[PDB]
Amino acid sequence: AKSKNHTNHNQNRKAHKNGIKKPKKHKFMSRKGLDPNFFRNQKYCLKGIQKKKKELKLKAKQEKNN
Amino acid sequence: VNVPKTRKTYCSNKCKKHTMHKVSQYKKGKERLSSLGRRRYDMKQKGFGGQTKPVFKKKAKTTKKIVLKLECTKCKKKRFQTMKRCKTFEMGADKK
Amino acid sequence: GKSRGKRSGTRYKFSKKFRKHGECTANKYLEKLNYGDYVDIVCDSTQQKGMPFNYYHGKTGKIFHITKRGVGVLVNKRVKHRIEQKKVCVRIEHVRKSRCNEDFLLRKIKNAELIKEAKLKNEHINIKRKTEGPKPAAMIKVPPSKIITIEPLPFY
RNA sequence: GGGUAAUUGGCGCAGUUGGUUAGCGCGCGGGUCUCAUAAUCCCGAGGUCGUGAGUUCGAUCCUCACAUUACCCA
RNA sequence: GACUCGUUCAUACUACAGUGGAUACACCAGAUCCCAUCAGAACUCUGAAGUUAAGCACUGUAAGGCUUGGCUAGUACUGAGGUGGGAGACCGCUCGGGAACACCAGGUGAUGAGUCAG
RNA sequence: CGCAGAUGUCCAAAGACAAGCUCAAAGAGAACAGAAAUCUCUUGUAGACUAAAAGGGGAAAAGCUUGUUUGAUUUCUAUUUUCAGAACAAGUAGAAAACGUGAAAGCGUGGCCUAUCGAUCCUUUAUAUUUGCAAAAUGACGUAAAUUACUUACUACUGUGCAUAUAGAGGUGUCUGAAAAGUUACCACAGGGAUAACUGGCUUGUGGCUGCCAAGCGCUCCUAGCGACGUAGCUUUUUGAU
RNA sequence: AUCCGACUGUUUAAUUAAAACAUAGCAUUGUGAAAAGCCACAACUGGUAUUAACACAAUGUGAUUUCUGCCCAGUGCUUUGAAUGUCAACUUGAUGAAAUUCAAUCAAGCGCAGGUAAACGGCGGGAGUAACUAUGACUCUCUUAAGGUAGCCAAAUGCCU
RNA sequence: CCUAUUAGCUGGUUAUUUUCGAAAGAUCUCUCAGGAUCGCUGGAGUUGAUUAAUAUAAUUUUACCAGGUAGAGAUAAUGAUUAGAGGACAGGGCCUUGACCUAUUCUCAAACUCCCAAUAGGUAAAAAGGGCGAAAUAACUCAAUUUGUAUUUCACUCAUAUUAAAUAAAAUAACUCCAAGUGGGCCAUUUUUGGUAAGCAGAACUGGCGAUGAGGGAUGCUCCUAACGCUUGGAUAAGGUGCCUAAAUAUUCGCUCAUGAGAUCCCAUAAAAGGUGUUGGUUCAUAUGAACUAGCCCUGAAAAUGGAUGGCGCUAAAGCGGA
RNA sequence: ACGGACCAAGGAGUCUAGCAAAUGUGCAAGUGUAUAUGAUUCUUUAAACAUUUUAUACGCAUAAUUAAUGUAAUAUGUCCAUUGUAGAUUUGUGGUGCCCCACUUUGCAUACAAUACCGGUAAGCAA
Ligand SMILES: [Mg+2]
Ligand SMILES: [Mg+2]
Ligand SMILES: [Mg+2]
Ligand SMILES: [Mg+2]
Ligand SMILES: [Mg+2]
Ligand SMILES: [Mg+2]
Ligand SMILES: [Mg+2]
Ligand SMILES: [Mg+2]
Ligand SMILES: [Mg+2]
Ligand SMILES: [Mg+2]
Ligand SMILES: [Mg+2]
Ligand SMILES: [Mg+2]
Ligand SMILES: [Mg+2]
Ligand SMILES: [Mg+2]
Ligand SMILES: [Mg+2]
Ligand SMILES: [Mg+2]
Ligand SMILES: [Mg+2]
Ligand SMILES: [Mg+2]
Ligand SMILES: [Mg+2]
Ligand SMILES: [Mg+2]
Ligand SMILES: [Mg+2]
Ligand SMILES: [Mg+2]
Ligand SMILES: [Mg+2]
Ligand SMILES: [Mg+2]
Ligand SMILES: [Mg+2]
Ligand SMILES: [Mg+2]
Ligand SMILES: [Mg+2]
Ligand SMILES: [Mg+2]
Ligand SMILES: [Mg+2]
Ligand SMILES: [Mg+2]
Ligand SMILES: [Mg+2]
Ligand SMILES: [Mg+2]
Ligand SMILES: [Mg+2]
Ligand SMILES: [Mg+2]
Ligand SMILES: [Mg+2]
Ligand SMILES: [Mg+2]
Ligand SMILES: [Mg+2]
Ligand SMILES: [Mg+2]
Ligand SMILES: [Mg+2]
Ligand SMILES: [Mg+2]
Ligand SMILES: [Mg+2]
Ligand SMILES: [Zn+2]
Repeated sequence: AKSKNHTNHNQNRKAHKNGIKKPKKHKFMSRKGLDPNFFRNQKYCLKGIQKKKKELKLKAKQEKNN
Repeated sequence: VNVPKTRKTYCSNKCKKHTMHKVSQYKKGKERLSSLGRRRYDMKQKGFGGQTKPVFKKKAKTTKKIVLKLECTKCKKKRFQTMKRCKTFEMGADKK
Repeated sequence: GKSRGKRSGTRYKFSKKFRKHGECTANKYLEKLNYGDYVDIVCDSTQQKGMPFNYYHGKTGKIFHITKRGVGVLVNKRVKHRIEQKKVCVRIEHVRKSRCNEDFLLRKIKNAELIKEAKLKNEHINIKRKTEGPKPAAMIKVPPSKIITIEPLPFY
């Protein structure tokens, strides 16, 4: 006995039962394998900025509490 | 397929530079009677039960791959390289 | 048997137009790109390196990576009940700066001065676009000698 | 996979034997007792399956026809 | 009046014609040297006797091509409705969208940056 | 079990880079030379060539001829095609190292692009200043002292054989991968109208019957009786198809 | 009058009584004995056997008459053996610190060389040619281990029929 | 006795009401009467919204993009194909028929293309953001301790109450966990492949049957209206108003006579060819002669128990086309 | 298409092991009194009650990673508790009606990213 071998009848009714879902729209993505020699420099820039910020905040704390 | 017997290429062992190599062909080598698998099989085959393992019979391929053996001439370390399967292979012949 | 190759079914898609063969111009190599830009993927068959896949010919996305001669693009694709983000890596000849955005940019720039002027005179400004609507009444002058009468035609 | 033999004029084969080498029959034509002239003597084209240290090898490291018996965990 | 690097990539191409040479662009005179071939033809080098014949620039053909409008034409085709017509093959109505070839007429370019002469 | 076809290969160059050049074909012309040998000249948007099916691409080149070469090299990521968005495999964009070519900008991680292939277990060779073999030793008493000996301090490099980590290879074409010949007319069991051998049902190619037109036959004369070349139906007393 | 079986005999208890089985006659094979042939048994021991080639055991055909053609290439069975290739354990030797590793040698089989068809079985095509046609004694050619002989037939054996 | 051996296979599998509600596709499989995996469904739980907003959308609008199907063409390329015409190497001794070239001419393509729709697709339409300045951090980049580029910090400012275009019982949202049942399908309009065709076999979009009853089609799983808690009253849809049968032997115009009339989706068969039946219309020839055209009717029209516009019957229709 | 002549009684997702998710309960860097022993426990009681007169039975958890010899989580400048964007709650002013807005203050859970550190591997050095 033979049988059917293909149809996509009823497939987009099943697709629309729970709608067509969408991507998530995040704010950041991972830079794992992207352009190097540019993100290593960025790591250095951010370390310098953080050093300056923390030193100013710590100095302000030191004089405020005396 | 015609491949010359010498070749100047990168050496990955002990001197990270292009040096002069010799090229030959790799061969299997004979199974040794004291390896662990062969000892296990030879013990399993004794006794009163006939054959104990499968024996392949449905052969399909007619060629083999042509892995080459390279050897640095400054250091004496070696390395393997695979080529596509072919039917006729020559190691140093008359040029076109 | 079945034949689903990488370039199957692209006989007319990937062919040059009439009297327009040959490689690209030299100014194509001076185009500027930046992160987050909108871009169109149009395959150019006379450059065989880094061609896109069949599906993506004619789609639009955003840039997430720039290299020596390549660009990464984020593109949506429908799979059977959802939409997936695809990461497409193509070479620079198959890339074109998208024009889908320009009306919004011109609108912003032009509306800036109207807002600045209206607030400078302290007026009330409306800047949203207007949908075409119903038409008002008017008085149309027409000499009687200019109206031509018609009627259905006989068969021939 | 293993052991043995074997490849030497066109055909069947000898030889082949380290500073010693390549022949016979057969096949093809020449001078010949010129009444089947059977039988034939003197002549030529004629060759070592292919590599190489070591010189001169047929010794020897490898692969290429073929033959004999036996062997088999991807 | 001319040149160098570009952009549109035929309104910029093709075939015949006419006109032009202050400086420039060329053809042009040679082979010692760098260089190159069978061949100083080409390529490379060194020059300044001659010429607008040719390249080049502008213009002309009831020129071919190309390009822009008009017409072909609400024609061919087509989305939605119909207990519409017709044995069928096929074809109208209601609410909407809408070509192509051919033919006729005009056109044959425009421009960024930097210099030379006067 | 639609249509026209192809695959289990091939290449030390038919791979990489640079430079010079232009191809098929036609016309006219030159001793032997003729339809076709080799020479000049005009025209030439590819009508040639590019390993192999078909499609796409290609002219100061991707084609032809030269010159120099081994980027067909070692290691790692982000990912595309099939898709469960698993493997394999085949691709795209990149990073670290050492090189080729070219004056240089650059190009090169095989073949102008789309096919040309393979798990666990076992075996086999390569790599390592990384490991093991269950109370211990094997280079070596090495180098300095001291003895009257079971003396003290220092050291990257330590027996045969086996095992193990990492990389390639030996194959499963029923190609996500069992080690596998027949017969039953003496026959058994679980099932199947998911499936054959009758009647019935839809169809009517084939079988059978009836029509339309008028070339010609009928001595003469289209139609008393017929009717070639072509065309419209009916039936289910044949055989098919399902 | 034709077919089959020679005859008397036997058979599927309960769907087949026959052309089926048996039979006398014919042919072939093994074996000279308690160390033999054929067969039983776990082992010890047994059957034929109270036997001895005019015997016991294993097959085929099927009275009398008249006959029994060709093939030993294939598959079986059988005969000879240190000229002879391959083919185990044991054994001997070499090396090594030893476990190993590597060599050498008259078992039977197969191979090499023969026999055998009343063993299993096998036993061909094309073309021309005689005083009318028709036919082909005759000839040429390809080819097998051998090419269906004496006979017999639309037969319980021939599709076309 | 082992033994209640094993079965991807047949048969069966016990109280009520209420709420939600499927699949018969896909990948792999000694797989095709099986299974695992995705999809479709239920139940728990948190995070949100409750502010006529924002997130959101099987829908439009405005801006932009990609395409080679319908159509067309053959004088544009490739491949087919009929016929003459005009010009300047074969032929029987200045002429056949040719050959070659030039402009034409009849007809074509799923595996042809100069051109090219309708429909169907994709991206965008502002506050965790945009614009404009200054300063600081880098081992990156550049000829550049200023060249640029990220990032960070301070200033100023960009429509809202009509919400940066319309509309919206748009939050009935988003996301985790644990699981069932399915993986033999079929039918209708439009598109479409094989076949003479089929209530045949095989695909596409949507709606259904299955899983679903009510009114109509006489009857009928899939057609038309319309989807379902228990009632009272009103007014409809589809379809009907001579009797069967609730409601017109209603009104107002035409046509038709049948010795086998006719009677509306699916739907329950009819053709070529004919008519001096009757009714309208067009074109020719001085009230006659023709030639065409299309409505109803008629010939063409033969099967087996006795029978079917559903029945009776109907002709100043109770038939056909309208109002 | 198959089973069903009729009536009464009987008649089919259960038990044990082992794992997970959900939920209720107790305690919490711990938690669970194993086998036993004790008691003025002994119809019931085969239940219930107890724990050995700076306190090392065992399981799971509190630390990972590697074939393995093994090695093992900011680092001593400060008991401090890494960085940013959005975000519940709190603090101070003003607007319209304790609620919602605007500014200001604090910054849970969680989502998306960055950074430092531990074990294996590669690379560069290397007694
Ligand atoms: Mg001139
Ligand atoms: Mg013109
Ligand atoms: Mg081309
Ligand atoms: Mg070139
Ligand atoms: Mg090439
Ligand atoms: Mg399989
Ligand atoms: Mg498979
Ligand atoms: Mg059997
Ligand atoms: Mg059936
Ligand atoms: Mg018929
Ligand atoms: Mg008898
Ligand atoms: Mg009798
Ligand atoms: Mg009987
Ligand atoms: Mg009887
Ligand atoms: Mg008998
Ligand atoms: Mg006898
Ligand atoms: Mg007899
Ligand atoms: Mg024999
Ligand atoms: Mg022997
Ligand atoms: Mg036989
Ligand atoms: Mg005979
Ligand atoms: Mg007879
Ligand atoms: Mg049982
Ligand atoms: Mg419901
Ligand atoms: Mg079933
Ligand atoms: Mg397309
Ligand atoms: Mg068409
Ligand atoms: Mg046409
Ligand atoms: Mg319904
Ligand atoms: Mg009906
Ligand atoms: Mg009512
Ligand atoms: Mg009534
Ligand atoms: Mg008349
Ligand atoms: Mg009725
Ligand atoms: Mg009625
Ligand atoms: Mg049954
Ligand atoms: Mg019964
Ligand atoms: Mg009961
Ligand atoms: Mg719990
Ligand atoms: Mg450490
Ligand atoms: Mg030291
Ligand atoms: Zn080396």
